[PDB]
Amino acid sequence: GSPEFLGEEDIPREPRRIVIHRGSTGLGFNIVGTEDGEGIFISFILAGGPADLSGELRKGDQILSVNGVDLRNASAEQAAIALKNAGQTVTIIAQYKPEEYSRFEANSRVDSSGRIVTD
Amino acid sequence: KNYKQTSV
Repeated sequence: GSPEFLGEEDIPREPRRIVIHRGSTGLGFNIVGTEDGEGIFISFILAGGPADLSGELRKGDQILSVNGVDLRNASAEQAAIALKNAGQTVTIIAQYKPEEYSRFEANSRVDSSGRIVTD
Repeated sequence: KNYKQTSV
């Protein structure tokens, strides 16, 4: 009864809508960017936090928008403000961009399935 | 580095 592993299946690269309900607590993830504004990316999702409990965001996602506010060209500081001030219901449009993300983290690369690997 | 990381 040979198993069927998720881990080979390609990670979808189209934009997705994620709605997180977090009341008045943190969203539970970290973003990375530059003050240049070349994309804002998720670097880390906290185990058990609202973003984790959504189950639909991952390290390497680019945050395209929050509550209709375009963040494709945001600074990290101003993106954080937007997220922290987004209210109890947070509607994120995200898009998986592991190649771009992998430039941030040491000894990281993307494998054949699109997964981020760190050596 | 240009780079900035923050928790939200």
